[PDB]
Amino acid sequence: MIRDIIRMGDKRLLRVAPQVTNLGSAELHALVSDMFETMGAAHGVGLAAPQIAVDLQLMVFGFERYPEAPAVPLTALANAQIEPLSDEMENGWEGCLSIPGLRAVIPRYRYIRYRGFAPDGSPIEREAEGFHARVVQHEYDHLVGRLYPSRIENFDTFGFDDVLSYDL
Amino acid sequence: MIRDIIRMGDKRLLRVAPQVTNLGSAELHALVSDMFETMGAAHGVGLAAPQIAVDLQLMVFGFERYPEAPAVPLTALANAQIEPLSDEMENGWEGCLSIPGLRAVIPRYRYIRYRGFAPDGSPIEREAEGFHARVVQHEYDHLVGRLYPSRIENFDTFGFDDVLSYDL
Ligand SMILES: O=C(O)c1cc2sccc2[nH]1
Ligand SMILES: O=C(O)c1cc2sccc2[nH]1
Ligand code: NA
Ligand code: NA
Repeated sequence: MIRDIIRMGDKRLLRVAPQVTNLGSAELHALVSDMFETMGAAHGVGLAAPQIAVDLQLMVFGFERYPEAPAVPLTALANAQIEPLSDEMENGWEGCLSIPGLRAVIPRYRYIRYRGFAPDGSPIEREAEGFHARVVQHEYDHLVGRLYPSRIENFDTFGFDDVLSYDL
Repeated sequence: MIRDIIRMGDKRLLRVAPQVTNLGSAELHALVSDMFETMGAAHGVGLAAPQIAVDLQLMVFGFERYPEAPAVPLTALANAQIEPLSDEMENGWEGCLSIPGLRAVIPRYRYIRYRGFAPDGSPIEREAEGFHARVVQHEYDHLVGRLYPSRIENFDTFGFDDVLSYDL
């Protein structure tokens, strides 16, 4: 079932989400399923549960839009926790299904570890770098009430997608 | 003649505009006329020349949309210069025809003087306060390559117009 993606300005994107406590359940598998399918219909590369107004520490991401980017595995991750593996920052283009039509260059950690659980309950623990890492940090921000504009350093790079010609 | 309003991301909104040097001319009266009419068709309260891709220190503003706001006189102002008359800041909702659908709360000086010229060449010099002042500061920012997002302090207040329920 495709869910409506709520848009920036909705207070429900600004909340700190509680943990998932129904790992391995049918209610969670169905919700995850709705997320992949919502993500897929909107052509997303990641989608966090608060963007479909579900107050939970859950995100889906991955794909084989962002045309220059390498493959990221299709992943559903509950209770994500993130640690930087280096202090190196890297600038890159982000957009967001809750902020349609726009994008900006955003600094993120180049190198992270993230941990949490698959919907079935098995542990997930990975080192990620570059675009993979950026996606996870971006979706993690939603789980703590944060959107990408408040991370923009260079406002010359923020603009509509069809108009932007800033050269990174 | 209504002109296309160019959208955030166009590099032409990011330039420092040179002065108008054709005060009292027919070329300027016609351009001003195009601005009022462009402003009017888009339901603006102010429009700066760089938003129709004209690289000049010129803006029009005023009206008898922003439904709670008091009347501001219809004004065409060339070579605007602005001085704060007090250090008092005041927060208020802004939007922008180059950033359609969005708005944010933005701090501005409560009390300003602005000077420059009418299109006919006569001097204009006024003290302005509140909404009047905010409009002029906002349009002045365009003339130096600046848009309102880079002035947002509280990102919880930035969002789409039809969705926002932040209570100022
Ligand atoms: O969640 C999203 O919509 C999103 C995350 C990232 S990272 C680069 C683009 C992009 N879009
Ligand atoms: O130039 C504009 O579109 C504009 C200036 C201001 S001040 C409050 C709204 C608003 N809109
Ligand atoms: Na918040
Ligand atoms: Na600029």
